[PDB]
Parts: sequence; C-alpha cells; structure tokens
Amino acid sequence: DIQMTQSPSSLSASVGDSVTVTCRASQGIDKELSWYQQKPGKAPTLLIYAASSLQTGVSSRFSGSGSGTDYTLTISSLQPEDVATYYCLQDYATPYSFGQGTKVEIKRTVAAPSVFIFPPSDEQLKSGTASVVCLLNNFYPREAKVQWKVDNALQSGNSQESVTEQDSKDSTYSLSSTLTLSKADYEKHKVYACEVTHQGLSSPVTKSFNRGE
Amino acid sequence: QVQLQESGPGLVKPSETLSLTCAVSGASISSNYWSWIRQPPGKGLEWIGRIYDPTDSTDYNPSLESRATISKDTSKNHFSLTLSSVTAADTAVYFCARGLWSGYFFWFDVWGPGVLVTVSSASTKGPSVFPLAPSSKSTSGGTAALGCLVKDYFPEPVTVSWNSGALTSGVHTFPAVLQSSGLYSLSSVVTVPSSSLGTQTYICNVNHKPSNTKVDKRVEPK
Ligand SMILES: [Pr+3]
Repeated sequence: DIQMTQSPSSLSASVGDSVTVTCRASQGIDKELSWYQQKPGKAPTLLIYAASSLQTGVSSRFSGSGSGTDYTLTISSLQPEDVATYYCLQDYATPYSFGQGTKVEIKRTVAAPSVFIFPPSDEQLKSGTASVVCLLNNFYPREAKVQWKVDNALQSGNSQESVTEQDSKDSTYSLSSTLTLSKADYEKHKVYACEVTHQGLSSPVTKSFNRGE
Repeated sequence: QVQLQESGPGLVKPSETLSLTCAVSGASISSNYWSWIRQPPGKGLEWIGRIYDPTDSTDYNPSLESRATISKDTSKNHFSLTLSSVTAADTAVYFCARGLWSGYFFWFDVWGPGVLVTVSSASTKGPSVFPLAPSSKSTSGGTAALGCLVKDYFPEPVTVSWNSGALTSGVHTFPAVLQSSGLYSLSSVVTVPSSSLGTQTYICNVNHKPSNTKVDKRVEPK
C-alpha cells in the first residue's frame, strides 16, 4: 500500500502569513493527490485536486504544488477563517490513504475574557441538582484559570470545563465551566463565585452572586 | 447542487452490525464512485471503501475489508455501509462522499455532513434543558449573555440553534463534556445587547436525534 506522511502536525501563524503543508508518499503517485479542509464540527471540503487544480469557489489564497512523491499545500495570506485541519489524499492506488493531518491555528494579540456567572435555574433546583455556570468569552491565548469558590472555600473535583475551537471571525476562544452540587449542599451556602486569571488581566476577575439576594 | 444525506443509528451494541445509508440528491449513483470515510474521536480521516454502481464493483481498506460491505440501491438513489462485529474501536463519525474522475485523476468532490456512531451497551437518554437567564451578573456595560444548559444525555450528539437559526452571531455552543455519571452535558450561549432583552425573544432549539428529543426553550431575564 501507499503511506502518506503529512507535516507539520500543527502550526501557528499570524493573519496575512504564508504557510505551507507538505505530503510525502512512499511511492510516486503521478500528481494523483487532493487536499481537504475540515473546520471543527464540520465535514471535510475539497480544496485542491490533481495536485494543483482549484475546486470551484475555493479562494485563490490556496495553491497546490508537487510531483513524484512530494506535494505541498500553500495558504498565501492566512485568514481567521482558515482555522481548520488540513488533509491530503492519494488517489493513485487503492487502498486510498489520507495524510495524518495538519491543524492550523491563528496567532493574534492578547484579549482578556469577559466573565459572566449564571445561577442555577429554578427549574433545575426542582430536580434536586444545582449547576452554577461561569462563562469566559472571547479571549486569547487559550490558557485561562477558573477557580470556583463557595463561601470563599476553593472548590476541587466538582467542576468541568469546555473550550470552543478558535473563532472564525476574531480568532478568540471562549470557555464554559460548570460547578455541580446537590440541591441540599447548594442551599447550605450563600456566596458562589468564579475567579478568573488570564494574561490579559492585570488582576484576577471575580464574578459572584448571593443565593437569593 | 449535489447533496449527500446520511442516516443511521447513533448507538450500536458491541458485536452487532452497524448499518448506514447515504441518500443522494442532484446526481445519479449510476455514475462516478461512492465512498465511505470515517473519523474516530480525536483522530484523522480513514478511507473505508468505495463502490461503482454500473458494475457493482467494490474496493476496501484492507484493515476493514473482512467486516465491511458497501452496497447500492439504484431505485432509491442510495448507497450503504454495513460493518459487522463492531467494537468501541468503531466509534467514529462516518462520512459518505462522491468520488469524481476526470481522465487520470480521481478525487472526492462532495461529502455528507457525517454521522456519529457510538458503540456502547449503555441505554439512550434524552437531555434536560435549563435556561441560563440574563441578569446584572451576566451584563457587561451594554451586552448581556444568556444561554441554555443541556444536561444528562447519551449518546452524542446534541444540536443547538437559536431562534431557529435566524441568530448565529455571538453564539457559542461548547464541546460536550462527559460527566461522572457517564452522561454528557453541554451549554450554548449568545451575547446580545442589553436593550433588546425586553424587545427581542430568545429561544434555544435543542435536538437529540438518538432519543428523538426536540426542545425549544425560551430564555427571559431574571
Ligand atoms: Pr502549534
């Protein structure tokens, strides 16, 4: 069979930059290669076929090159919208085989998070569970610290968080963190707070509320 | 114009058979090639196999050949994937794609949106949907954040939209997290101007196909 070696595995670049991804086949594949873009959550879409032919509607910022065993995909002026994972495919001989993929990330200026806290709804408390949610919105870089506090005691082992993929408009991340307690435990305390730390903040931001006050 | 519509179970018991179908529109399956591709969680793309309708000829990835079967239905313009004796190793998003050829050259020009299949013995469970109400503690000098909490469902995925898709700007739907219970949880938020919180209605639409759960939750200030 034909093995496709793709590189790099990931890269970070600023808007306007020119970046190149390479695929190497274990064997000459006579320009029988195509390239695909996969944005997060979405199916792949065709960028380039026959090594260098552009698919309809594909930006001219994408270009393909190569022959024999060596092929390259180039994005000449990287845009926020180009955050994705890129895959090559050899179409030369069955079994058809993809490259391992290249994740493309945008490097941009620091942006501090906007911080919001949401009490548990009256609807959920009727069920005997209480979820407190903390939202960190539109920040960069990805690293952020969220610390839950209940009557000022630092929580541990009762929260989970999730981070969006990089935004296609402004290249920022957002983060959702949920603190889950029992209804009973929830009603024993007053002050619920999430304390956020992040490079764009001169000091930790704390958002809090008083249970029913 | 060519659209590939995928359908099949999100959930399959271990050792049993996975079946998926790709309904094609805007093109005849009697021409060109038709392939299945899969992507395990956190993994790259993997070619499964292809079929050519006129001759009913097939080609497979040698790693799946012994268990995989691709078939066609001309009268329904459909092509399908059968995968036997599945394990957790077969949990993946499955894609269907049209292989177009032009002379020497061959490539995939359209893909189906993909279907997540989960190989598990666990039972299906629909989500509860709770409001993340806007308030002064979710107000930031002109902008208000609101959202929905979609809790305790299985398997993945859940789809969330806002106002039936009329609102995508400022929307963030976060990757699901697997809780201790073994059930997934997810949240979706949208930031909007504070002044619109009394004028504009905001509704999150939630679908969990595996359990046929459809919820439309209105979100108002508290
Ligand atoms: Pr990197």
